[PDB]
Amino acid sequence: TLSILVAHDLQRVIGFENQLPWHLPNDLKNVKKLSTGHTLVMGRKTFESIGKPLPNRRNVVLTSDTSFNVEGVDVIHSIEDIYQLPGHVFIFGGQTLFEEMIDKVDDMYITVIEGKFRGDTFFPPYTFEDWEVASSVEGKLDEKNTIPHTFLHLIRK
Ligand SMILES: NC(=O)c1ccc[n+]([C@@H]2O[C@H](COP(=O)([O-])OP(=O)(O)OC[C@H]3O[C@@H](n4cnc5c(N)ncnc54)[C@H](OP(=O)(O)O)[C@@H]3O)[C@@H](O)[C@H]2O)c1
Ligand SMILES: CCc1nc(N)nc(N)c1C#CCc1cc(-c2ccc(C(=O)O)cc2)ccc1OC
Repeated sequence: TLSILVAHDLQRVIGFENQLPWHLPNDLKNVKKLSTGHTLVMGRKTFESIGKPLPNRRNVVLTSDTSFNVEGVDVIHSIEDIYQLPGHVFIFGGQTLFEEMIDKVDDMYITVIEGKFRGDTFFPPYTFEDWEVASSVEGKLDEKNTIPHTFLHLIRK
């Protein structure tokens, strides 16, 4: 299975100055639940913004840099390389990779952040006419999670 995994706001913002614009532990927990034991594929800028591979899953970084060789990270140099990765593969970001892969993936796990943030990077436009809502779950608001958010699982029609 090839999936997108993304959190975006009401205007599809996903980032600002190499960081996530919001702070939502519930979503981090969901990312961990979905991707532990599987594979994350991310562009070079997303990886660098994270800074280190995420524990307990395969980390794959897409880059043109032939010198890239980070411990605990597998490197690929082409989009076509993604299709040779075994198991459940999640396209993890950022804008460039989402743009390159949204027409190719089987399904999408999208956390919709119900707010409008300042952003400089965006998820590409998509239409529910192309995507079935397999599930939609409202996130719980509390002390640590204070922006409304909804977990979607969308499957390509
Ligand atoms: N909210 C979310 O769910 C979410 C998730 C992830 C990231 N983000 C945000 O997204 C932003 C970063 O996105 P971005 O678009 O700037 O960067 P990016 O997609 O993370 O990285 C782009 C880089 O990936 C490499 N790359 C992409 N396509 C390639 C290809 N076909 N062949 C070889 N290399 C390729 C290139 O690396 P080289 O230049 O080294 O060749 C390119 O410069 C950040 O703000 C981050 O916070 C948000
Ligand atoms: C966790 C945010 C997020 N949610 C969803 N649903 N899909 C995504 N693709 C990303 C993402 C991303 C990139 C990113 C992840 C993280 C991050 C932080 C913590 C954990 C974790 O606790 O496991 C995982 C990723 C940090 C910074 C960062 O870019 C700045």
